[PDB]
Amino acid sequence: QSVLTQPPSASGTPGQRVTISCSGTSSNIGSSTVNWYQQLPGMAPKLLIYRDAMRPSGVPDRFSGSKSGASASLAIGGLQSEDETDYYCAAWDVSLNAYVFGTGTKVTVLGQPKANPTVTLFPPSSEELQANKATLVCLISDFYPGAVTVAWKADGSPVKAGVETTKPSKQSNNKYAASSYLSLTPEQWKSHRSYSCQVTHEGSTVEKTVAPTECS
Amino acid sequence: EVQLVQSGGGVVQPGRSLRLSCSSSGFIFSSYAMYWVRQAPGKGLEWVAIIWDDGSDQHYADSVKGRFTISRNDSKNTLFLQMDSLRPEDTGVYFCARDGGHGFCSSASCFGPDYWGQGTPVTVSSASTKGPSVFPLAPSSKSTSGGTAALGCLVKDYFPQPVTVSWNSGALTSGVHTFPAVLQSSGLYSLSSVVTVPSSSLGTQTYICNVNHKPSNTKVDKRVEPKSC
Repeated sequence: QSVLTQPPSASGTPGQRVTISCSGTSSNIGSSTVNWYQQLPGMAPKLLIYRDAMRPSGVPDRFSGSKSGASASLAIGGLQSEDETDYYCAAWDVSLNAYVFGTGTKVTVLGQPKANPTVTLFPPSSEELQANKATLVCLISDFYPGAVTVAWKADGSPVKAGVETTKPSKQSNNKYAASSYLSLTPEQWKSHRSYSCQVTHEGSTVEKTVAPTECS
Repeated sequence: EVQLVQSGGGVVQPGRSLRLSCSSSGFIFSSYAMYWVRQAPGKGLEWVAIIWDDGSDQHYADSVKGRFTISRNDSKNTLFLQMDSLRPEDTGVYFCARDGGHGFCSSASCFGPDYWGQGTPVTVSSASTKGPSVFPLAPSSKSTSGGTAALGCLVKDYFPQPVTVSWNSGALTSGVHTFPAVLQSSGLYSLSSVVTVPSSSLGTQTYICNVNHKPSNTKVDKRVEPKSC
């Protein structure tokens, strides 16, 4: 049946040994050889290890493979910055007649300085208020690591619903970005004195505040 | 050098069809088994199909069996994927790959994918093509510590991706930041594109965002102006 199991993440500091496991059944890993692939998401993978323990030419010596029974592993012997990617194991299942991927593992090269976010808040446009809608936009840049918690508050109070928040996405920067959108009615908007976007990142909370006060 | 180039991908609604093709070079195509593998946004690799060297047999993922057909043309060194009665869960990037072994996979042996193509994206959605609504995100009179003023545009409820935003007809590239779009519960997208400018300029200069949504052919220029305050 359908899936090899990998741990969703593996981490370590640069130079450490980091290994990734891949747990299967009798019918796939127990029966057949295992390949490992290295992939940046949505982009073409690259073969790293074939036939349990072989390496293609061009692949660094610090990558090794191992198999036994219905389990296999990849070893990264001296974690380097380049090694921050996804990794998949794979094998042919003789009962199902199918080629089965592992659920995959993300590696992170531990450390890297924490970077506080930049919070930029926009109130609803006039022109959108005329259209009888209202969107508040909270834009959150240049943070590391990529884990934030966005809350919306109106006057002294947590905003219920109408919040869409993106999952943070790495920039070429090596820092992250994220948006959050609050949808309201122009009446909700206008029935409070103040709206806040509050972003909590690694125990630190930044707040920005806007008010229907266009020229008031 | 083995090259694999995928083609055919698109945006469709549920029940409709596509056909993908994978053109190859740099190897004796008819010797190897060929794959199709897909990747749904945010998710892992999922094998779709395999076809033997001589096309004498073909195997499919359970999820796709009967809707998809893999076939090949060893005369033209091309691999096809006929995708019928497409479902929103079929959205992904589609890769072809070469099998590195001896034309097939069995209880005896299976090399697995050795070389891969670049991918061709497939989007199956209940949404239809919608041009965006474009709102200016006016620069606030409320000062900030520093030489910063932020202004932007809100490119709201479009389908599909992508959209192109530039500033002052692309004559402005300095301190533009266009964020990754949100995929709302609607099935529609929204993005924001900001320019952080030195607050001295704000009012000395004019900022217009140029928004181009090719799929709809919706082209909109919004002037972004300080509020009357």
